[PDB]
Amino acid sequence: NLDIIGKRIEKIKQEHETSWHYDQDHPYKTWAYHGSYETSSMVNGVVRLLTKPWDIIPMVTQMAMTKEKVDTRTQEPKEGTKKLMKITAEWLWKELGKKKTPRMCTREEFTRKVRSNAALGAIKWKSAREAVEDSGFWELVDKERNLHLEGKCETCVYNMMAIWYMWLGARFLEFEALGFLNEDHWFSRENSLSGVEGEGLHKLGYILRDVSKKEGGAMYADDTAGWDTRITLEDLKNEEMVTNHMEGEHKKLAEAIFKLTYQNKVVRVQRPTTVMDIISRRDQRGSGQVVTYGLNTFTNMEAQLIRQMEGEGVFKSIQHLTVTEEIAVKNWLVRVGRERLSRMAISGDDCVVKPLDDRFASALTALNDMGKVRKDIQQWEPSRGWNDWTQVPFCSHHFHELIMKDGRVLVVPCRNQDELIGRARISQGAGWSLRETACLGKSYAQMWSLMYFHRRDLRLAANAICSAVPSHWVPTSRTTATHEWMTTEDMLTVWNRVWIQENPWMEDKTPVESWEEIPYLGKREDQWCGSLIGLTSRATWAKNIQTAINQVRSLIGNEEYTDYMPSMKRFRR
Ligand SMILES: Cc1nn(C)c(C)c1NS(=O)(=O)c1cccc(F)c1
Ligand SMILES: [Cl-]
Ligand SMILES: [Zn+2]
Ligand SMILES: [Zn+2]
Repeated sequence: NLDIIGKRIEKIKQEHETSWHYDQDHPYKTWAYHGSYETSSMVNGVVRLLTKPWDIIPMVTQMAMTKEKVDTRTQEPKEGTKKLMKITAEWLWKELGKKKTPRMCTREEFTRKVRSNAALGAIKWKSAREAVEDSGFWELVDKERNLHLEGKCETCVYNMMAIWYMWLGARFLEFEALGFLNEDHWFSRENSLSGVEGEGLHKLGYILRDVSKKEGGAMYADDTAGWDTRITLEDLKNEEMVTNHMEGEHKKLAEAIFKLTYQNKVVRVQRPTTVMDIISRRDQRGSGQVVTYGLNTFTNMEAQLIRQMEGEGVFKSIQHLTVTEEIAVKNWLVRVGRERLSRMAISGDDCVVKPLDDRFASALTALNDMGKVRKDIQQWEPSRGWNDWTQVPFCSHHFHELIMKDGRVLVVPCRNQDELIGRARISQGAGWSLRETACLGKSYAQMWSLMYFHRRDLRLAANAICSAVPSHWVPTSRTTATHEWMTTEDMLTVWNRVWIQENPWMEDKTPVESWEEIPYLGKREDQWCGSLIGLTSRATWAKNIQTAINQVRSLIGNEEYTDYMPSMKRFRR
């Protein structure tokens, strides 16, 4: 306890020795308190000017305007549960490890990742680049590094905002020890069977249709209420077992990340009463986002195999596993474990499961005792399943089967169109030039052309934005699945590569010659999913689109533009 976290606290105490007090009106119950000390979404004008009909749709316009789950506790699982998790976790790290080798990630790999801008959850230096291009940073890194090899920590402290930011250094040390899980694709579908890491939104619907082809019961897609808060100290121990597969320095650096920063956290939170609270806890998820995704995927795979074992009668009670049950659990994993992984699609806390039969629906004792309580259903009410893979929610989408005029089959991603338009009208951060705002609009437009071409309004609005932004300007994002739309290559060429040439579910490789060969949803179904077709507002927008394109061209100025509208039958004379 205080031996592991004391140093980090001690060091914070001294930097604010002027202001340190044990505040007695501290609002924490489950978070151990230690002391205190004194300390918006912007609109994208390019996308909004080209989506006028949505200016009067509150579900779009309200998206641009504007704890009691973190400060909760999770009971210790029973002995039977703890044994089921330990056996399953041991088995799963071995399967994931059969064709992969754990290894340290490099300064070079980190330096490259920071010099191409990604989600790093980081807070003497300004930007990430400067610190990476400074030897002093690496000496600070080196000091903590040697502290970790010595089994101690001084500067690895979380800052809450839920996202848990760290100083780049602590983030580097995290990356060095555990970055291999993402960098070497441990959660790819090929390696994990249930995972979808690196798949891409143009593959997820085909993956759910392949799960639907298995014999068995309904498709279950239960969401957990606040997954990150429900990660138990036991879950963190089972995750730590990945270190059993490591050696040398790597093994020691990884054991220190798990022991010192995951299983024993130190956090700073702003309270308006404005003070800084220094709190600690031993449970809950609070890594960096990328490691969080891989370990969430691992623990979710483990939890869903145990729920499958429960439905199949492999064990009778979570109170205690008998000696023979243990062997039966091990024998089930060796005999059918890989087949049962193949019946799932798991993306962090998000799952779809097609079990052997519907006994799964009421197999709730292990799931509830592991702390993975289902959202929006009563604790002991059986899960409701989906009879049709096209209705299943996954990764905030559903999926349509769409038949091309030439007979070939596309499985396409979809979500309510108000959500798509409302997100594309939002930027994050300050100091955006008009060029940078235009290039972010172009990134949304090209994503729409590639993923949501089947939605009449989005194909039209994507064509308009690409016509309104200079043809050679490069799409950008400030935080960056696989992003095939992030390119200045011709979008028809990219569509053909993604949906025909490289699509393993498409046997006929005949290229598509124009956008008019690429189908839409049915008119009614397109309207079900939030299309504004059949509204006078939408008809006037579509008719007068060249006027809207010309307004934006006039703002940006005298640049080289292409007209993409004649790619659509209605503007093609
Ligand atoms: C020109 C038009 N104006 N109106 C009022 C309607 C029904 C149409 N036809 S439509 O093909 O655009 C269409 C739109 C929405 C749903 C649907 F099933 C069909
Ligand atoms: Cl259904
Ligand atoms: Zn540390
Ligand atoms: Zn849809």
